[PDB]
Amino acid sequence: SHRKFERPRHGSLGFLPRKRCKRLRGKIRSFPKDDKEKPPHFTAFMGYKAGMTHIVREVDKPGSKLHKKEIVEACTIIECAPMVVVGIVGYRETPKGLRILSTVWANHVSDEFRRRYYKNWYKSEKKAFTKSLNVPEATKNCLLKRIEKYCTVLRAICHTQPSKTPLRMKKAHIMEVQINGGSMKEKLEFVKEMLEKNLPVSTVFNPNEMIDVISVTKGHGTKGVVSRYGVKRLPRKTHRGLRKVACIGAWHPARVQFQIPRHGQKGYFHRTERNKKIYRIGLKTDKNSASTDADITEKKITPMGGFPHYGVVNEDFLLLKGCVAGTKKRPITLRKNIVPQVSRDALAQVSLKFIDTSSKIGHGRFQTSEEKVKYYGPLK
Amino acid sequence: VKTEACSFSEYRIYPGRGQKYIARDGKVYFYLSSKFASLALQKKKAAKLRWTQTWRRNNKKT
Amino acid sequence: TLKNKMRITLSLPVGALINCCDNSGGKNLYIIAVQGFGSCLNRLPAASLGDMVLATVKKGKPDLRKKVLNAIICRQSKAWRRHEGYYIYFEDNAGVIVNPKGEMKGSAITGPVARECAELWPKLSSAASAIV
RNA sequence: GGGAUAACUGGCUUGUGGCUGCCAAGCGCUCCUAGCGACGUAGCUUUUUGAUCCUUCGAUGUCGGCUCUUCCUAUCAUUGGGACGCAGAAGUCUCAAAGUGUCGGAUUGUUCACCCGCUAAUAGGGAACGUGAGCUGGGUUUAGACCGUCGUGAGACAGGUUAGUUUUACCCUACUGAUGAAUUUUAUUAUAUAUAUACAUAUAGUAUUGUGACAGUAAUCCAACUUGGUACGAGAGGAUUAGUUGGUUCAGACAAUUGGUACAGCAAUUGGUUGACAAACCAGUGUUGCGAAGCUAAGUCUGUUGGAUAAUGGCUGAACGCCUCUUAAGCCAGAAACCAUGCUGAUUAAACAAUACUAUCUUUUUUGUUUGCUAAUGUAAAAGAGAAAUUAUAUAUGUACCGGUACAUA
RNA sequence: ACGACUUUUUUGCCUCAGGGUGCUGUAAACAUGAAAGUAAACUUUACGAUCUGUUGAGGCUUAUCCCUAGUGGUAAAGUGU
Repeated sequence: SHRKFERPRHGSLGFLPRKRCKRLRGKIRSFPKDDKEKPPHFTAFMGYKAGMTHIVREVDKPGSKLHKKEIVEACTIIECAPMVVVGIVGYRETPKGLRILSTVWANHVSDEFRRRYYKNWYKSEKKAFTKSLNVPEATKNCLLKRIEKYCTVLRAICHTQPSKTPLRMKKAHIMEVQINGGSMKEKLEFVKEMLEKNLPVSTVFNPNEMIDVISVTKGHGTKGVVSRYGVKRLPRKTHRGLRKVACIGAWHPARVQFQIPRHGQKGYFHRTERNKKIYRIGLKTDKNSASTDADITEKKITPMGGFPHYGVVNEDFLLLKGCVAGTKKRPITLRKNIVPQVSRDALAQVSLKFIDTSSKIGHGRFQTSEEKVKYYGPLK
Repeated sequence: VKTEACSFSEYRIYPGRGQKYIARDGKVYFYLSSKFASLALQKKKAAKLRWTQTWRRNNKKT
Repeated sequence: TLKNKMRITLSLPVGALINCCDNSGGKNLYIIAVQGFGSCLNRLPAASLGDMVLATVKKGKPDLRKKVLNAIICRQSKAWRRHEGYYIYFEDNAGVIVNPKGEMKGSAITGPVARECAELWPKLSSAASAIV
């Protein structure tokens, strides 16, 4: 007979099987669609998660109960060292999907890139890449011409510079970024012109932009069904434990139906977050990157005592509204929105009012060490 | 920019940090941190805890 | 007249007993259901400052007893996040009894009253001795 | 000893129950059918109860609750429609619909029931009457006991009431997660500068980037206000629709803030103990207060738009001079439905591409393949294995002028 | 869980230390200081919970906190192709 009362099932089916991700680095499943009229441009950008802070923002939004006042909001910080482009890829459409036609490389690639195509850089003789890199410019042009003639999508091979970060690893993160824009010729022109130079975030995004964020979730190992799926606990009296589901299916059909949740891996899952607004795009050179019109104090984004487990941001950075998947020290992939966004949110202009730089190790009392020293006075 | 000021501590409160307690009388108390909040709740007089700024002011130790 | 409350943390699940705090002659109010509460498998109905409850009077004048009666919550001690950036809590939980469209039964609300409730009920706001 | 034979499922049938029809005497102010519908009559269903006794008595663990999942539709709500005894509003009947949802309690062992309250609605069902190597054991169905009636008695009771052990997974499969080699009777969407070429290409080893078949799939409903005290209405009342601002329920994350958490750490202190001071220890964590970091919710963020349609409304239009949504041919707009898009997996494809670097290696000729080993053979297809226009089907194709025209051609 | 994965192997990394950041709440030590009083000298000497001064001190702070070309370190060389 039917169950006595009805509830939604615990947990979405839509992410099963809940196994570990293949790779630490994220992957774009799909890019924005290529609207012809727009100029050639990058669609994605690679970054590292540094931590969260809070921000204070004044709200325009009319007819809201909140309305005029400033509000306090959580926000994430993603350090973005400028990407270096190293290769050009041309794909062509077949009934059996996209197949790569050829790839053309730059005339140099740095050691941080090179390290990724090895496991054991110290032990190796470091003989990778050198002879292909040599081959003369006519050859490159011939392949480019072949790409130019037939290919339907062009993507650029970009990489992170992890030495411009405080992170432990020196094997760079390589990732492909699709180019959307004009004619194949223009697309090719833009990548060729870009090629061996370095690409900062300001070239890819704009203030007030809405962005999609792709990241691998925080790991927990194997976790119990209650934790992993949200199942309500059984009563105390229960003989063989309580923290476990009380049925795993009917007698017929005579197998465990998959839909019932069981114990297992939790976290280290791939996840695509949509529609997060960028509140500010920092500039490395500026001393006043975390300053505001309201504050007028000289200070950097890096909070007092440094970010927990990430320390000191030193390059350019994105201050992103709210939260985004995965841990401290994790790579984050930024992606452009699939369709240009037409919401009342997407038009809006965020004049942020204050950025906290107090501690996130214990409960911060000051915005800088200079403030702290001033507050106490002479000490031993 | 401006900062509120604490009641139990004399510390300055940057926005988005501490908590607010309204007493039955209608008196609002702003505490910078949880520790200050518990100390107040248990009804310690601030001028008797040596670390806290209030003692320093009282004991001519400024 | 508006009812766009804005999220304020759940507190006061059903069977809660709160102070009455007015000149009705009720001394306490026992909340038995909350208006507009969801349908859900095993979650207790529960309130917050902006919510309209249905309660009974255990202790108080006799004619206030036994009848189901509408009330509005005025004070709560479960902490909530006000969007300005700090956590509020009152010393003790309190509501006031009302006519079904929210008209206050007595004449004066003795405690202080959260502004979050005041904005949501003009006819109640008036008779509040202070708004916080 | 017995399934030769009851109490349990399943099976047949469906009297009984439930559900749907058909008729039209009437009811419905007048009016068969807006809504009904007797007298009658035909079915369906197996959620009821029977009838039955095929299966199990060298044991299918016998009610209910809890938890959990999936299926169904005979739709309760939500979406889209049509009809009305429909002015609006409220609503009734009805069609596509199973996407999404379907609650808090009081009382009872309860299925059932009855209230009370919320609600958007508190729909109906199935899965061995779903769910006892998941639990629970209140009920019924052991031994003790009580009271009544019944029995001369021992004792009986589809009467009540009370105390009454709930065993085993480490097997196989399944399922959830974790690894992981092997993969030539095998593959293949090209290669080469308007022309070539499968009778061909493909060593291998690491590694990176992807490809993405195929499989999975998720968001949901409400309030408030503006539209409007308008339309409509005799007044009373009183909208759809957009739009704006919020919230619910779920999902997916996350910890800046807040809260929770302590065998990081400091401090306090009771009893004992090292002669005291100091340092400490011990009381299975001595006991307290605060308590970073990390987890964590009751805290924070985030949750698309096309294609093709159903119901249905239409259009052109014969059959049938007229008419006709097509109950012909030809068409169109149109739903929480369907499929994409999107998102997750993809040793689910014993799948695959590009690229970097590398290990005597490549070609031709000759002879051979009649201590476990240290020369060495297999064919699902050789006997001329011959054949690149392309488009129709109640006409095609060239060529010439400018899909039309002309002329050839099968 | 183990595997696995993520890393690094001398412009690194581990290691301490210094600095940063917090967390705790003002150490021991000394005073011909204060202190309810008390007792005993021919005004000075005894005992004294506790308190004040030197003292926002002392202690702790990566083991899964931050910074430092600051200190000292950095072996085995196996095995498969």
